[PDB]
Amino acid sequence: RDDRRERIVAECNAVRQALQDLLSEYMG
Amino acid sequence: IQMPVFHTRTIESILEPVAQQISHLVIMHEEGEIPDLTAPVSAVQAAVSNLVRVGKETVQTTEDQILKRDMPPAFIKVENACTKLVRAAQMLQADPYSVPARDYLIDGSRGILSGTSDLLLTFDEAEVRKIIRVCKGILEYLTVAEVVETMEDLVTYTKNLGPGMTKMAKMIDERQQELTHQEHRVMLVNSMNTVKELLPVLISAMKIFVTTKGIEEALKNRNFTVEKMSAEINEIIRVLQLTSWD
Repeated sequence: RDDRRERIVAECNAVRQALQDLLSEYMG
Repeated sequence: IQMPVFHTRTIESILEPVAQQISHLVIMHEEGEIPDLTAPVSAVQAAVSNLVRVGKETVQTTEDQILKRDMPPAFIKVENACTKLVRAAQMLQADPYSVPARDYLIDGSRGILSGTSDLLLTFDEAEVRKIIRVCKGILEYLTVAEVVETMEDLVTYTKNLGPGMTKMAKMIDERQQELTHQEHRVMLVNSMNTVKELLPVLISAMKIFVTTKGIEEALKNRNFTVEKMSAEINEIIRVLQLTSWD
């Protein structure tokens, strides 16, 4: 419906995912 | 001093796990005490690059001039954050015991969080402005109800006001379900319920006024209904803009 919103939310989630992976690798 | 609750459930779902993991990292730093972080940092750079790209496309193709002004500094913030993450990884290859590298991993993480938050909020404020413009459209069209003198005017009026109301109700209902503040959800729902229950009252009131033209009673009942609906809509406009210092 609101594809502009969906695209932004998806990109931010991808940023969340990569950051969490980074921090998890460091923290073990 | 405590970090505020995120503004909507969407933003909360995206950022809360990040905010928590960082807090954990900070606690580790202040308390106790390592693979090559070059690849996962590159993955973050890639993700941030894609986000900024989509953000720029959103900026260039939007008609919200405020959104054009407020969003781009979020791009700078997250890109700057990535820089610290790159430096941290480089430092750690040289020295796994590097303290500045640890401070960089924390600052860079917080920078990404703070910047992603800014970008999400600034877009959320734009989404709200669309709802408000619709609400103010209703207000403007409620004032022209005092112009309806003939039955055919009334038919034309209702056909124009009707879909405007239905759209507004759908937006407010979708918006209230996103709020992380319960009192705001209640005020929105209560106000919208009152507006919807006054709509048939308003239509019937001016139907009587048109046909009767005991016009004095019908005249004032119409006006009082308008100003009451307007009062409720204005209340909605305020709650929509609430970030509580109010």
